[PDB]
Amino acid sequence: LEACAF
Amino acid sequence: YTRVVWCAVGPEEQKKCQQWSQQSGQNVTCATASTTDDCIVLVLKGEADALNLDGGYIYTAGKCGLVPVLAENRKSSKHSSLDCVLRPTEGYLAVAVVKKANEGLTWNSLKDKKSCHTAVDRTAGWNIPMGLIVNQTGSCAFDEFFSQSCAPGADPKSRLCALCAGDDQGLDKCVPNSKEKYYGYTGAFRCLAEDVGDVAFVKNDTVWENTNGESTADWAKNLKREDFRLLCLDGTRKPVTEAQSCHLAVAPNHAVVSRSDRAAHVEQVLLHQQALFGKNGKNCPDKFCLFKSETKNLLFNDNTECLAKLGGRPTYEEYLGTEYVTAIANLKKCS
Ligand SMILES: *[C@@H]1O[C@H](CO)[C@@H](O[C@@H]2O[C@H](CO)[C@@H](O[C@@H]3O[C@H](CO)[C@@H](O)[C@H](O)[C@@H]3O)[C@H](O)[C@H]2NC(C)=O)[C@H](O)[C@H]1NC(C)=O
Ligand SMILES: *[C@@H]1O[C@H](CO)[C@@H](O[C@@H]2O[C@H](CO)[C@@H](O)[C@H](O)[C@H]2NC(C)=O)[C@H](O)[C@H]1NC(C)=O
Ligand SMILES: O=C(c1ccccc1)c1ccc2n1CC[C@H]2C(=O)O
Ligand SMILES: *[C@@H]1O[C@H](CO)[C@@H](O)[C@H](O)[C@H]1NC(C)=O
Ligand SMILES: [Fe+3]
Ligand SMILES: [Zn+2]
Ligand SMILES: [Zn+2]
Repeated sequence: LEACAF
Repeated sequence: YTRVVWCAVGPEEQKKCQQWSQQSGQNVTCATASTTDDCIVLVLKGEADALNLDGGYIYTAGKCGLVPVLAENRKSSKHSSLDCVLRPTEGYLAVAVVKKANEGLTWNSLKDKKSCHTAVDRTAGWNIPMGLIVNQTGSCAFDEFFSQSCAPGADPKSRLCALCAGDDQGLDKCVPNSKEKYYGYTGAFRCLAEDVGDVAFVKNDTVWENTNGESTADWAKNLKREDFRLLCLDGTRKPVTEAQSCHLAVAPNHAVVSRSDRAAHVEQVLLHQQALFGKNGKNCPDKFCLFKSETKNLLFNDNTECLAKLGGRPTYEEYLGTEYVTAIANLKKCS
């Protein structure tokens, strides 16, 4: 999926 | 009004950053973290402004909203009249390097061999060869492909860290910073030079800069280019003079990223800092050279001639290029 890893 | 806070990854970078800070009269100051991801988080918090990143890390940073500001530009050939700061970047060649004496190792016999990688998540060291290997094997179990590896940033008890050596005390095994003996381009190449690994995933420039007396470091000073071969994707092996026809990918140059709201100030300060400390800089070599660190590529690659302006105010996807971004995305589906 498409989000920031933190 | 305002100082730029650089993020240094590990203590060797922190030391170089501290010399830069002193010489710049605190126009630049330093935060430090143990890994590049932790630096990316310091910037997202606003506790640091910027750092220079491999393309794989630009992907992580860009998914989190950070933007490219200036790119490394190394010595060219064409575009000759153009000033380094205005010349378009050319990419570097990711390659797989082996010893010539390890005869009959090819791209198609890498399974179960020992590999050396710059770190997990970096372009030439990881995203390109592991992306190609997952694709070719039709399997996400890339952690079971090589019998042992050094891939800094992987689980230290796993076989992807089994060849990593840690620091001069033997601590910090596999940490993804320059205190790990086999970290980065020069660490991974050293891992092959010493025959800890059978293959190193690095870039073309690494092999050149650490052979034939181009490096005076103990481990490199006696290496000869002719003792190494590149692995081509068609299964052939070539001399390291042939990287233009025997590479895995062309990578986007390392680049500086920042929060979008500080990108213009970061850019201005960096252009002025490189006029002082850069390749022909007013105070390099007398006082401080921003693009030297005795081959250890600290903060920037030692081969950087300047940080260059980007054309088209690119987004991170535009800067990495659509194809690379899609390859990263595909490989990250495995984990
Ligand atoms: C590993 O395999 C995957 C699956 O094939 C590769 O992903 C694929 O990348 C290609 C080329 O970038 C994409 O192709 C198309 O390019 C045209 C235009 O130039 C564009 O119009 C299309 O939208 C499309 O992107 C393809 O879509 C993409 N496929 C998937 C499933 O995402 C990947 O590049 C391979 N990894 C490596 C390291 O080679
Ligand atoms: C592989 O990398 C090496 C090292 O950067 C490149 O060789 C350098 O290229 C520049 C410009 O062509 C020369 O002026 C330097 O003196 C070379 N350095 C050394 C140590 O030899 C080589 O061109 C690269 N190969 C490819 C195909 O890009
Ligand atoms: O996409 C490429 C490529 C070049 C040759 C062969 C295959 C791919 C590229 C090279 C250099 C660069 N790209 C994308 C933008 C740029 C950079 O530094 O960001
Ligand atoms: C510090 O920054 C200010 C404002 O740009 C400038 O006047 C001064 O020259 C800078 N000095 C150094 C040493 O980087
Ligand atoms: Fe890189
Ligand atoms: Zn190519
Ligand atoms: Zn654009």
